[PDB]
Amino acid sequence: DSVHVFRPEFAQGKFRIDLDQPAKQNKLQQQIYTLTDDEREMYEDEPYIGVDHLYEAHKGSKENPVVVEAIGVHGNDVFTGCLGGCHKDAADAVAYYTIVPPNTLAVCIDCGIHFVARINEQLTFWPDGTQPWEKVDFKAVEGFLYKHYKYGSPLMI
Amino acid sequence: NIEWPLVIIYEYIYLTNYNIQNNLLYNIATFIFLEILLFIGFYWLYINNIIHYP
Amino acid sequence: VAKDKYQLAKQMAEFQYKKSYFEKPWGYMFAYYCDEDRARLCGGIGYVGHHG
Amino acid sequence: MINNIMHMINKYTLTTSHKIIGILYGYMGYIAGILGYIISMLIRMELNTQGLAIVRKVKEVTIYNNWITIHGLIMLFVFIMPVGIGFYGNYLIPMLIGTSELSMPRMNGISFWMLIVGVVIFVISNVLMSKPISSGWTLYPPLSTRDADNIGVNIDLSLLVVHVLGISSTIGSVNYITTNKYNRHVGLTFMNINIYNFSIIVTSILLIGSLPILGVAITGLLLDRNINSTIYDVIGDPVLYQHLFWFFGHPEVYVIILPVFGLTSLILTSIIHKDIFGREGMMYCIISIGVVGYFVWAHHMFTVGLDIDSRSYFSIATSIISIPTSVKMFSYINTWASGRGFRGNNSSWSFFSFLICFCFGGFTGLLLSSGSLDIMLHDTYFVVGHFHTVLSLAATFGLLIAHYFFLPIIFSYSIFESFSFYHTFLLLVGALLVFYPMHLAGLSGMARRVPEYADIFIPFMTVGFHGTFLLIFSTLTFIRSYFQFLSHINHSNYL
Amino acid sequence: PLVFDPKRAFNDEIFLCCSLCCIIFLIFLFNQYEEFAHELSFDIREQFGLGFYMLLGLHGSHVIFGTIMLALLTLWGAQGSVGPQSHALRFTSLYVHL
Amino acid sequence: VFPSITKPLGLFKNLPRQHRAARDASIWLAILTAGPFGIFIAFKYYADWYDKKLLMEYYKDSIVYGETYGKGKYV
Amino acid sequence: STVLSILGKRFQRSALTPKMNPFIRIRCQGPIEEFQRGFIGEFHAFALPGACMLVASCLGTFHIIRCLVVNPELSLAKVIPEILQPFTNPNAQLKAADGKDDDDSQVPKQWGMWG
Amino acid sequence: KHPEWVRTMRMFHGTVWRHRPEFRHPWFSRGSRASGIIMLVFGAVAYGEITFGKRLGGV
Amino acid sequence: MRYGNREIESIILFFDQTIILYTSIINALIVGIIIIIRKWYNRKGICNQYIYHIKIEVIWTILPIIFLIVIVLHSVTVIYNLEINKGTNNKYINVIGNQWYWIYNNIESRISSLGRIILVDQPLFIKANNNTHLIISSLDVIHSFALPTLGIKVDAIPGRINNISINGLTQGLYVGYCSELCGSGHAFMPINLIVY
Amino acid sequence: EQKIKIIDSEVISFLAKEILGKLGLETTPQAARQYLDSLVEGAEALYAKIAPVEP
Ligand code: HEA
Ligand code: HEA
Ligand SMILES: CCCCCCCCCCCCCCCCCC(=O)OC[C@H](COP(=O)(O)OCCN)OC(=O)CCCCCCCCCCCCCCCCC
Ligand SMILES: CCCCCCCC/C=C\CCCCCCCC(=O)OC[C@H](O)COP(=O)(O)OC[C@H](N)C(=O)O
Ligand SMILES: [Cu+2]
Ligand SMILES: [Cu+2]
Ligand SMILES: [Cu+2]
Ligand SMILES: [Mg+2]
Ligand SMILES: [Zn+2]
Repeated sequence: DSVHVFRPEFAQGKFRIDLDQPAKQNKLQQQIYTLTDDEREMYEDEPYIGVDHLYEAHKGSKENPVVVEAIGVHGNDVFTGCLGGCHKDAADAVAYYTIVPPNTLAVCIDCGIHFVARINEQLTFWPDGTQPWEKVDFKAVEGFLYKHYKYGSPLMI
Repeated sequence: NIEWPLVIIYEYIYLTNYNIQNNLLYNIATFIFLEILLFIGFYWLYINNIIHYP
Repeated sequence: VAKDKYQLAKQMAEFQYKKSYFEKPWGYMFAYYCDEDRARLCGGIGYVGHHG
Repeated sequence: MINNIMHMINKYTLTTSHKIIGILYGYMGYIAGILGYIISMLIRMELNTQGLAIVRKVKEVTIYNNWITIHGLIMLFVFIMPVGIGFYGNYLIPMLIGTSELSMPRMNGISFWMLIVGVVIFVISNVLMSKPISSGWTLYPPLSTRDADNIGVNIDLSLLVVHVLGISSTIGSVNYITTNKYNRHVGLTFMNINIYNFSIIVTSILLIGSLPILGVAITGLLLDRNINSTIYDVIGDPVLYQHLFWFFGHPEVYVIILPVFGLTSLILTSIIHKDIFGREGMMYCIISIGVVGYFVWAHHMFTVGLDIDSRSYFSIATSIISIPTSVKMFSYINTWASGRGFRGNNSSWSFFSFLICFCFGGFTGLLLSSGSLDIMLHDTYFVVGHFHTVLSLAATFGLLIAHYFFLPIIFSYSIFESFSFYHTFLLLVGALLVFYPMHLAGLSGMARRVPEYADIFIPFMTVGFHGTFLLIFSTLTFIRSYFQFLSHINHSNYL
Repeated sequence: PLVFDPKRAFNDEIFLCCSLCCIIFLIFLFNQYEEFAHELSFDIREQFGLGFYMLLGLHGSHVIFGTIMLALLTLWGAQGSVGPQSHALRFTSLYVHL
Repeated sequence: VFPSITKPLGLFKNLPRQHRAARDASIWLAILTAGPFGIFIAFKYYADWYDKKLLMEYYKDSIVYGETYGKGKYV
Repeated sequence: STVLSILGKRFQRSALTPKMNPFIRIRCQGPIEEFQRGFIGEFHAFALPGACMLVASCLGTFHIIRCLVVNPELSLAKVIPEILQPFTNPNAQLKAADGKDDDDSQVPKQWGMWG
Repeated sequence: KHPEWVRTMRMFHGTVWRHRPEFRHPWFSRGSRASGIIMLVFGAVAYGEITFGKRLGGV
Repeated sequence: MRYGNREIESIILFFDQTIILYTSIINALIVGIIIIIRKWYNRKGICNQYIYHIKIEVIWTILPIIFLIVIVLHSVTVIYNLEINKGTNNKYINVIGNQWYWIYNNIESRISSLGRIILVDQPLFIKANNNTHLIISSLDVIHSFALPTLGIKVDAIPGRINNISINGLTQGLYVGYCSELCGSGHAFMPINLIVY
Repeated sequence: EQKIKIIDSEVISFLAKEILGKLGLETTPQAARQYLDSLVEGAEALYAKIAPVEP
């Protein structure tokens, strides 16, 4: 009988930010794949599920827009885009990019889709080992947020 | 060349994640490939007059 | 989507109002925007009139 | 102020930013191109005149040989790769895949300053030292090693320059591959990246595989010169040297050309307002040309005494590599149709000239592929005509498309279209008058790398004289146009 | 305070392995140097001699670089800075195997 | 175009459609390569056969090559 | 003036409802799978360029093997460890026709054609 | 009390934060810039000596 | 007008065949490009959707393949035709390439002052209609015995004895060159062959 | 041509038959189409009586 202690990973900073919240960071850096030629052929002949599409309001209506979220600085214009061909008359060869003000209703008049690109700033505790291990309250966070709004904070580069 | 280990240490402590690690490992692989090609070239140099028996 | 004919008449009246009061304004604003972009790129600054 | 001067120097010497390194690469590439053009003008003036008008001695033809060798090396390694790959590769590659910097940021600066040390050694050796290297850009032994006129340390410094240039290119290639593989924004698959990025990737794969062999060959030359070994002497195999060099050599030319294809495709998408016709086909043809280029190197050695079956094989392989280039040319021709390309654009007309001249050069080089027919065309002016109507009339015009496209984007001032039209048209006509006759001079039997020719070849060189004057006019127009680009008005009054 | 601990350093597996590998590499280098000087009759100025010596000299240079890497990894393992998933360890392992 | 050879032959029926299509692509790549090799090998062997025929019909009555080239033993 | 026609008003060219193409998730994708999705899966553009690549590679390999098999000068006698050497005859070309140079058609001539 | 733990926290809590790890060591940076200047001077001198044929040792 | 050889005649006819094919392709592309450009500059025939056509792409990649196999077959046959005369000779001539002059059977050929660059003081004599073997090599650097009018270009490399077969049918003097950079006097190192 | 997958078609058919029974119409799929087409028919007359809006 013996006791074993696995050697922990001591790295801080970007690594500890990644390991604190792996769902969000993975979402940020997880590659997703598009359909090949045979897969496009197999998808274009799949059926709709129910007759709802004949009655409901599609995703991308003036009342049900496509809301998307980027990270950055408050007020900075957001980079978004299509993969092409949201409409029959729109190009589909390659992805088409867009620069749009944040938190505003934009309309793509190529496809006709209304979208809400918006920014959420990734404000996180200074990762130097002083991060809190138990539930924290709104006071210290209130001070830090006030300082960030009034003056700004450094970038993790 | 002592600057490489110092910056390496201080960047691993602060700037590292799986994307960076994958980049570094792929670069290591390419460097190993280049060394293999160098050895292949030198073996070509050596065996040019030995395979030709006469 | 309108289902019976009364809903069709209601949506037709709404469409007529919207056309007179919300769609033609949009059309004319967009036409002006296109012409203004042409004017901005005209005068040797950009490639307006080279094709199209 | 000392602080301001040090800030500027540190800004341009400690940098690891892809945009800054890209503009540095572009500037160095343009300067090297101008130097090579000056040397080429000296060569042409030597050829255009009878009775050794410039060197005035048969004992002093080593000056002419130095000219040809340094012209070849400068124009190949220091002009077209720093501009085609270094300039737009660093500036654009991270931008098109939506990332901040290339992976290994420091290695980029290391690469650029390795290029700079190479240029410095080369210039100091071939300008400020007596009796430079005089053996052509293909430094064939025993001329390079065992020769009376090649004994000084200038030759060794030139060989070490080749080494440092190879090192810089390898570093750049590794960096490009790594950055493109892992640093794409979410939702962008590998084969949906911009076509220029794929061409850069395949060029990088080409450079990685072949440069170490060139390093081995050049070290063999150095050891023959210094350690007095017989690797390539009478008890050696100069043919071994040739095999190694050319195993590097042809991948080098495809490395030069492919990024021009990528840039042309990108700019076309931008200036015709329509996507590439058969983008998948063009990408697959690029990779196919890249891979096939590794199996053909000995088509430059049909007269050294190869085995007859090997000659047959190398002619076959050259035809195989011909195929995908034809596919690409057809794709370009169909891409331009049904577009709205600007009708008064130097980029559009440069694309026309690029396409035509590249098709002509490809056909002429396809004639050379046949082993038998290469008996009559090796080491004549037909080969010079070929690789100048490719390099100096297609690759150059691709870079002119890129130049007249990206200047308004890098500096934010439009382009003087009429001035640029004069430059481009005179460059086209002047070059066609210099290189085209070479073809018919090669068939008639004129040999290359000679300053004095028999009286039978007068008309070809008279047409070359005409072309050289037109080229001088065109390049002066180009440099003056760029100076005028960054200068404010000089006259203004009231009407 | 940060104080070097020889007890922990010697109770660590990475430190022992890298030191042993560095020692064996030095032994190999010394042995190979002993056969280049006082064993062979042909020099680098011959036909086979030159190619053979170029090959073995390149291999010896790579062995010297690998010895430097193993010494560096021994230094880092003594300090306890090398973890199981260390890319330094991966690089040294791959290089030595090559 | 390139229709899927495995569908009218019933091969790789246990695989998902994507991987079955990958096998079809591999088969077509194999076919396209064998064409030119077949053409050139056929031409080479025809050339060897014709050379044997010529050596038979020219050195039939020779006294030096009447038994080697004439008979085709070591053409 | 039929229900479908009304329900078809949002599915005509003029007022077609937009639809965004989707992604998919792949649990593990190495380079091989990338190829299987990048180059394979586009076998109308990749067909003949890939065929050219394969033909070049196969021709090079075949040339090398054929040379190592039939060329008289080449020999894996000093290239391969002694355990495999007894399968090599490096002087065969010098031993043909008992070494006597007096009768062509007794000395092999390794040419592709027209030997 | 693990040395790696102490080293990490010292990198964060025991030193003045420098944006450049090479600057985290002051004297080494001095030595490195001195080496750069030394290499520049050596290169200039070698170029001068090799071209002019006099090796500067006799003067 | 005579050819002076049959190897060279074969090379010339192969060259003519390739020229015919390439000029036909060039004319076809010229017509296509003329139509495209005439439509483009007048701002007619615009279509943004025309970015693909599967059958056209397959056809235009198939056509170059089938028209290049013929060329490759013809080239390979021409090579082997060049090399089949070996063994049917009765004269051996040794050529040594020295620094800016040739040596034929221990006789030095140097450029003369009677001709500008083309004549030498000692030609190389071979009988008409007589297969000969030239054993070519060099002593110091790489030269290239180049007589392309008889379809011959053999690199004379130090320490590498090349063997070529020569057979002239037209009597007269043929002028060739060194065709390989050998130094200062590379442009003044000609070759003269007398077929008598 | 649109392809639609009718989920829970048994429940859909049961509910449709009951709806058609309540309205006093035949409980057959053709009757459902006829009823839905009768719902939307006659809209032109209602269109014609719409008074125009002010400019
Ligand atoms: C990329 C390579 C490159 C480029 C651009 C050139 C450009 C030119 N070259 Fe040459 N050349 C070679 C590569 C190149 N060359 C090589 C490899 C050899 C063989 C060396 C050997 O034989 O040993 C050779 C040999 C060679 C000879 C050999 C003569 C002899 O062997 O008998 C001659 C003479 O006619 C010649 C002429 C020219 C001329 C007149 C130009 C140009 O003047 C014509 C076009 C001019 C341009 C304007 C291009 C210059 C561009 C700038 C102005 C920079 C600005 C940037 C851009 C425009 C984007 N070149
Ligand atoms: C970037 C520069 C570049 C490019 C793109 C090329 C492209 C090609 N090159 Fe060359 N080459 C050089 C640069 C280049 N080359 C240089 C610098 C030298 C000299 C080195 C030295 O000796 O100093 C050289 C030398 C050289 C030789 C040496 C001749 C001699 O030395 O004896 C040969 C012969 O095999 C050759 C062949 C080819 C071929 C077959 C192509 C092919 O890629 C071309 C294929 C293109 C096409 C064929 C056009 C498309 C055609 C159609 C539109 C359809 C028609 C199709 C059919 C009829 C089937 N090149
Ligand atoms: C990895 C690489 C390995 C190394 C490479 C190995 C070799 C590669 C490939 C080899 C095959 C190349 C092509 C072979 C065909 C040509 C040889 C042939 O078939 O020769 C037969 C014939 C000989 O006849 P001949 O002696 O002229 O006449 C006697 C009485 N009339 O020949 C002639 O008549 C010769 C005259 C014509 C020459 C031009 C080309 C002819 C090609 C086909 C000839 C036969 C026609 C059949 C095809 C139908 C065409 C419509
Ligand atoms: C499909 C995509 C493009 C294909 C390429 C087409 C482009 C045109 C270019 C080239 C055409 C095709 C390229 C492929 C080249 C085919 C030529 C080839 O290997 O001969 C095979 C060789 O003669 C056969 O010799 P074998 O070993 O049987 O016999 C010898 C000896 N007696 C022996 O002991 O065995
Ligand atoms: Cu080539
Ligand atoms: Cu000569
Ligand atoms: Cu010469
Ligand atoms: Mg040559
Ligand atoms: Zn869209």
